[PDB]
Amino acid sequence: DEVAEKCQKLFLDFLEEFQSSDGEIKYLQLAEELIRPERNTLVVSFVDLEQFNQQLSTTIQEEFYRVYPYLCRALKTFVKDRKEIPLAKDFYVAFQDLPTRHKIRELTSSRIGLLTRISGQVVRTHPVHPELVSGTFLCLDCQTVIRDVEQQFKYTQPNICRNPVCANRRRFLLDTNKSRFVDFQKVRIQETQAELPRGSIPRSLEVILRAEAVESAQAGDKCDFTGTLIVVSYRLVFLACCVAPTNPRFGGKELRDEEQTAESIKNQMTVKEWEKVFEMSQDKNLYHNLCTSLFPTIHGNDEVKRGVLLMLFGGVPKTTGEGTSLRGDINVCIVGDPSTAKSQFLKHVEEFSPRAVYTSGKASSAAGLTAAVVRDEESHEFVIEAGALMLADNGVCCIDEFDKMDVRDQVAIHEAMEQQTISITKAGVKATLNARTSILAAANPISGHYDRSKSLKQNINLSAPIMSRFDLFFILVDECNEVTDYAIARRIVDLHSRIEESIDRVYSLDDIRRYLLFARQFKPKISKESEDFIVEQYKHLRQRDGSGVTKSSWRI
Amino acid sequence: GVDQSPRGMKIRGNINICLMGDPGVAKSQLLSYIDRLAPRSQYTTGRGSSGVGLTAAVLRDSVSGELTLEGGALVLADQGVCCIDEFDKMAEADRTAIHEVMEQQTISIAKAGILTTLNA
Amino acid sequence: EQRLQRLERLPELARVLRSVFVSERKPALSMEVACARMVGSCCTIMSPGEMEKHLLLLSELLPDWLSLHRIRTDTYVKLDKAADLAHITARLAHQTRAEEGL
Amino acid sequence: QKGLQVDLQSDGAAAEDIVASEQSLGQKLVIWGTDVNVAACKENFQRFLQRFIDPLAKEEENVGIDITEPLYMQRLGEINVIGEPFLNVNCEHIKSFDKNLYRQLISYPQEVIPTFDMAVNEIFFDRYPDSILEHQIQVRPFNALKTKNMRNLNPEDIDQLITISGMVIRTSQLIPEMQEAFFQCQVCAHTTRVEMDRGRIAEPSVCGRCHTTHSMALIHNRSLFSDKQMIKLQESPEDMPAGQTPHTVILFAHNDLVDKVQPGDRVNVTGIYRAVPIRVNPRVSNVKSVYKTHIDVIHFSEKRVELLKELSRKPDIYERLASALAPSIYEHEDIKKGILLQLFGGTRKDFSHTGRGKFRAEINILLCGDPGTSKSQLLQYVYNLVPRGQYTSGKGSSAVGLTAYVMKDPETRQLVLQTGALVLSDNGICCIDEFDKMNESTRSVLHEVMEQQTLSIAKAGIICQLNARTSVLAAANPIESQWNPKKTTIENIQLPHTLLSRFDLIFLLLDPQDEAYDRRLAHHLVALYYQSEEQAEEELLDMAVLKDYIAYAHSTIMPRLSEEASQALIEAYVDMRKIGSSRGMVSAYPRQLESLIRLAEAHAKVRLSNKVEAIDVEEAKRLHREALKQSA
Repeated sequence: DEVAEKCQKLFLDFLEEFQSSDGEIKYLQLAEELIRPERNTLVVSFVDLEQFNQQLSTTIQEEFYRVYPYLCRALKTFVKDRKEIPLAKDFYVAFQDLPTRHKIRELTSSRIGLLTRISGQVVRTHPVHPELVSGTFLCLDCQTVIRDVEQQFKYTQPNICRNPVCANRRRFLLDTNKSRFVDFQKVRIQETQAELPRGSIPRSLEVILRAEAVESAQAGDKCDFTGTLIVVSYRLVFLACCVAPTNPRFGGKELRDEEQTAESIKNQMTVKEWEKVFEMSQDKNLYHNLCTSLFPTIHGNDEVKRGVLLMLFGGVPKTTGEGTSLRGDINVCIVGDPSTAKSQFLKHVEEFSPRAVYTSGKASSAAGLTAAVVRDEESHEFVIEAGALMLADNGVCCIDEFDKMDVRDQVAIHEAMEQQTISITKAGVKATLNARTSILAAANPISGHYDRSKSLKQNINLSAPIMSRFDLFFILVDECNEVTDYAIARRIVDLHSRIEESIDRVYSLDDIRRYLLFARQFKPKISKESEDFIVEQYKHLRQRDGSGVTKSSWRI
Repeated sequence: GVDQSPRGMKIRGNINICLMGDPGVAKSQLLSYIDRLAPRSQYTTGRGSSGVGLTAAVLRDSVSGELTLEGGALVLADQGVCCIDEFDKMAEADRTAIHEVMEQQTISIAKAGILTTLNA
Repeated sequence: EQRLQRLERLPELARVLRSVFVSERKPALSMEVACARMVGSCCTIMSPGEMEKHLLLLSELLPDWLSLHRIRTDTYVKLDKAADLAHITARLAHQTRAEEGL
Repeated sequence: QKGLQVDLQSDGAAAEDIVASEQSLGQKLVIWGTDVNVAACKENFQRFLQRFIDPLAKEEENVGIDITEPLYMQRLGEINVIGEPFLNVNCEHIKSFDKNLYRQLISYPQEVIPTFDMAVNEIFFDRYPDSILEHQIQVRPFNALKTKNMRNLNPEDIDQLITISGMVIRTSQLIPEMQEAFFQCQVCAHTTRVEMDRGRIAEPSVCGRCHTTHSMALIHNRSLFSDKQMIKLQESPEDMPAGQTPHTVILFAHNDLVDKVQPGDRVNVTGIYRAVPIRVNPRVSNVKSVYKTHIDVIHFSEKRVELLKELSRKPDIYERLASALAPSIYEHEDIKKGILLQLFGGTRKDFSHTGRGKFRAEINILLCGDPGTSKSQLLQYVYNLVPRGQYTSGKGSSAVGLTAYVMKDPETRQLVLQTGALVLSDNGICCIDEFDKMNESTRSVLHEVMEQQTLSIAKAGIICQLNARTSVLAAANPIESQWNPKKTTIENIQLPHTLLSRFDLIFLLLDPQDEAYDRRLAHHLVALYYQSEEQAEEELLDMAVLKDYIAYAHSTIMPRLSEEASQALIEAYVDMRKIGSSRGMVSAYPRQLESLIRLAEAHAKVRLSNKVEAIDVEEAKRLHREALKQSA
């Protein structure tokens, strides 16, 4: 058709007319790498193509499956003018940088041929498998070799041979050294728990990438694949191209993976995120004003508001001398409430921080949240399935009611608060991963309330090896005075009578999430006047631990 | 007694009687006579078969694709005499279903799926 | 002060809102269904409570680029997607300079 | 279906005499197989779009459409602006215009509905011929005047418009159905649209310019597909018979109708009851003797509200309605007094701006006594009257089987979820007995259903968090089914402290040994034992008013707290804390404070008043005061 040919001649001039930063084109440096036959990078920016033409780029994303062979012959002709290339290796369009994102639940029947982008995250990982693209068959009737055999989505066989007398209406023969294959991966994606406000219908979608899109594809990648949905009996498969592991949903573009200077980050961030974190960081009550502005329904108890804010940040995963990362995250848990008022502490964090889960005691068995293993039904092979602790990486997992549970589940999670890693080798299948997820436990008393007659170790079910690996341990303060119920009752009246009017925060929730990425930028150091202050405070808690003679209650 | 169901609700009915005795004091004479006396009364005892085949027998019918639940002594003895010996020997699950089929005589079946009420 | 950050997104949302109405293939739409359709399409990490604010402080300044009205259910939003961005950017830049010059 | 038209004239003869005038030789053309002619049905529908005036149309619902002017004449400028070319036409408007056209649409909607799609296009081109959309304007008739069931499906209603309302349990995935075929030649470039109507597969062997057999390969990546969503639906619980399980009919949805009806709602399904022979082998054309019954989905009065408002001003409505739930027991009115306020609950409020979105205002009543003495009528009477009631067994059902569990399913190749009983009765009332001897594993899963209102089940690699909430009642029983004065009420109840604290009120069936107690109880059941039905409908109101009294205040009157009536909740909370004597210094949790607010919202809802005064606040603490003296 003449419509597809018009979209290729004008696209060839885009790589020479539209400049980049200076008077050079970003595709000029990419042409020097394509000469070496092991790397085929063809990144095309969509936000820059609309500046030169808009009506031309409309038919590209609307009908992409038909212009698929036209993009391979146009880019190969343009690079031929730069430098002569051999005629024995093809390429692949790597169209990325799409500002428009589509939801998995937003799909109909005409989604094929649309060059869009799908979000989500991948859980299951499959090995590479080749694919017959450019092959060569041989007729077993007249002994003639037929070259240039392209396989689309079915078994494309030559119905008419070279001899116009008879043909082979059965099978052929796969060539050996005259057949080019392209390997791919048949990964299994999964809907993210931070984008499902209503309805709980989990499903997946077939995603197939290209040859150079391997390596960076392991169990625990929250990337968003980009490509075009292809329809197969009759199934669905999303043909991807490149990957880009970023933050869940939207968010920033830098956390604990890429490090740069301070002059290159200012050119990418907005101007509204500069003076907001500049004049407010010089105050003296910055650590206290962020406690009331986030929990307006909680009156009093300043010991639980200053620990939840530090839970998101905390320590950093350092590296020892031999190259082994130890700890680097704070853990806390409360006890002294029969699930009557501590439930709101886990709900405010689940809605705020998207990297958080929520489960009860009986809802989590032995595995499920760590790493589940089960033989596949359509492959018959022992695979490894990620849990809830692997999806909430660099975050915090919530868990309530620590009583209605057995003992086999606590043993399988002992390597989470001390090593922050998962090492499960079951059935000769190695699956050693890592996750920096803090455990936000919530212990519950035996008889519901704290008994004053019994000891402090007889009201809880936690033993010594469990509390030794755990970090901070708080207990809810219980006061039986006439002023406690008189002050908490006034906050309940103002909340149920004045709907959406009792909140009097000084900083909205839009700026709280912005200050989460600035903490992971400039890593603080240790002053030379603090080594003498830490060695003199540990000896105080050493004598505070041994109240009797040697041991007592909490071991420090 | 009276079986009219007035004021929306349903009053009680059907005479009830219990008897304690060692199975061997000519109890078969008091059971075989009443079995042939009533027109709708089958000879069912506490033993001789399994306890899940006389009050809760499930039949997996794969020819139609349904799930039914029958008994053997309280599903076919409508307006008759229910003959059963050794009232205190079965499990607790067999004695729980008697709480509703004895007062107002309404069979209540609710095992996640089967939602019906048999009249017997 | 609640719309200062919204004025900074005017040169940014001009390119995002232009592509989300072309890839969807649907010509006209409404704002009631927009609370669950384009709420996750536009790259905005801000809370959805202020999503219905940029649809009023932008169309009233340029009635020709976007014309719509209000009713009660399924509105009639018609966006002129057949215009080149070489001249649309110059139209929205007239009111932008007036905000920073107060 | 594309059927041809056969003329009904004398075969072999052109015209037997009859000059000039047309006698018995007019427009006798009609479709072979249907008494509906395209040349006659189109003319009868064009006047329906121009000469139809509905003065009884409202203004709050038909905004933008004039009432005095024809309604369909103003809809010409509405289809080209909404985007989708689908006009919504109600079947009730057709009967009020022409009675002949109304009977032909329901009797055979296979050729009358496609006929209406061509009549609207002719009128639309005569008003706005420049405004174009995707394909063409289609008519989706809905809201019929028939209400039948799956058992009353007569054999004469085949291929007719049948509207049966029900409840959708769960839905299937997405099954693409290839409609028009698409092919591409291996030599030249030529497209061919092969209509695969009536489920037929055929491909042309002759190309455009090549003219070579076996040279046109098939490509199924550029054609138009359609999702086949298998939707199941059974008989509605409001009109289902008692004594048998309802029948489930399979529903189909294509085009834009896919993913429109969410599972778990009550939407009136308007479709065509068709029947297709089941194909056993897709290769050889085989016909099964048993067909598949499928239905292709297409899409209060003022004489009773005024009577409910007059009873709200009467100060005796709260006492008459409380005594209607006691058809046998004369006394013991305080036990069933709190059950009447359970159906109302209160208006649910939202506080997502402060980090606390979900919030339940339902009341959970706790009972205790002998299961059979006075609790035999309070467990089966709130099931037949209330349509939103689901009865289930405690020991007869499993712990995970009652809610939403995970079960294998090799048919869909996906671990799908299954429903239960309490997960379907949302915004209603659940029925469940045996709480004293229930399973140990069942008591643990109830710590977040009626407490957190979010069933979070993350096990076996299944991440699913259900948001089902329903007020659940319980009926406990002591260790000896009798109150023991030698021991306190704490030791009698075997439930832990964390379980009994989640309930609001608490009662206990007491049987005093007083001689004068039988003079007011035994003399009442005997008086109504010999009397038949000559006094039930004379001294007691009917049950038709109670069902209509709660279906009006749950979506019209939203009460809220004020500044004066809310100050009494603080003083009453401090007095009920330093109880002592029985247990000690307890009740220091926001549980009883939250349940006390729910009692005030339920009392003001029965009075039909959004403003809560200090009168209803004094009545909320009175019910809680009687619960303390009952268990002590």
